[PDB]
Amino acid sequence: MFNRIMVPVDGSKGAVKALEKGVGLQQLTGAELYILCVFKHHSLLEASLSMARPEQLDIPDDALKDYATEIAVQAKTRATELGVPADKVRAFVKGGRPSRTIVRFARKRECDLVVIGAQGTNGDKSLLLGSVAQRVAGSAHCPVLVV
Amino acid sequence: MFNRIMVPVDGSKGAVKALEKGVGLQQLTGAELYILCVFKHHSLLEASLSMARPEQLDIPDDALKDYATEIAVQAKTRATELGVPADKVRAFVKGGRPSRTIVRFARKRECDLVVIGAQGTNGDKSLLLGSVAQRVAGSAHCPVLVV
Ligand SMILES: Nc1ncnc2c1ncn2[C@@H]1O[C@H](COP(=O)(O)OP(=O)(O)OP(=O)(O)O)[C@@H](O)[C@H]1O
Ligand SMILES: Nc1ncnc2c1ncn2[C@@H]1O[C@H](COP(=O)(O)OP(=O)(O)OP(=O)(O)O)[C@@H](O)[C@H]1O
Ligand SMILES: [Mg+2]
Ligand SMILES: [Mg+2]
Repeated sequence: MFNRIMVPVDGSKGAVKALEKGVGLQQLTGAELYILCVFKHHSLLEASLSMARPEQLDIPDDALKDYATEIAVQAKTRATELGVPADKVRAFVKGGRPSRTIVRFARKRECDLVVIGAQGTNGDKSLLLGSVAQRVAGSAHCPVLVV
Repeated sequence: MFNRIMVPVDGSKGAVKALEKGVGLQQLTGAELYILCVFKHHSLLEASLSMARPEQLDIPDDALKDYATEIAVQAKTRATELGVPADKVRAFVKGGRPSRTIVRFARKRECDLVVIGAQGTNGDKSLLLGSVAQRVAGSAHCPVLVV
């Protein structure tokens, strides 16, 4: 019933648990699995700042992209090791606002399911939905499996 | 991968779409399907009030329960229409706070999936995640498919 399953991943343990359920559903349906990691742009952060960040807090401009890439590749590799055929899994890295970017990606690529962690890099003992999960679950055009 | 799927229903169009996806997954897995409609009982509706509700709005608990029962029974009927074996689908009606009652029921009954509408009786064109959906997705012990 699901032909193209999207798993947004952020390098968190919550996202890995989401990926694992995505893999289970992939095996049940034979769907394509699309993995996406969104990274924040330098501009989007400092655009909404009153004063500039000190140059002591500087990072390479492509360092966030490289990190997102490693995360997406970890996820792809894990998915294939867990039994998803390599030709069914595709990994992507996109710059931008996570919730916005995830929902746009899901619509553009005609994904019929998004599988997302309940919590992410800011996870805790709380049973509150992470901000990205909350926004994606609300705004996605397709069903959203919160894991 | 899902042996016991729960669909909380509230009589909304959003809940109907949730049921339809729950049935789809039931047919794929041969899972048991547990349908639950929660009614807010009289003490709960009157719990945090600065003034009593007027007579015409004071609907007694037996009538609130009867409405929930009708909804749950219709959902079971509709599930069977769409392919689910009668013996695999059970309807439940419970009094209490919906979010908390749904989460507790999933845990007690050992459900491994909850399928819930993104929106409910207050649903509209907007992309706001429903309050019950938000709370269930955050607090459920198992994955929550928000449709
Ligand atoms: N940048 C991102 N790229 C891809 N997926 C993401 C990204 N951020 C979050 N997610 C997805 O959303 C899930 C929930 O993460 P979310 O960011 O909502 O929670 P959190 O970080 O713990 O809380 P908050 O961000 O509100 O402090 C993650 O497990 C992941 O699946
Ligand atoms: N009393 C209930 N019993 C069982 N399931 C419910 C109940 N209320 C809501 N649900 C489930 O939650 C889904 C989302 O409904 P929710 O009440 O969260 O949104 P809403 O009514 O549109 O918005 P809000 O109530 O936040 O203004 C419904 O489609 C249904 O599956
Ligand atoms: Mg986060
Ligand atoms: Mg509601």
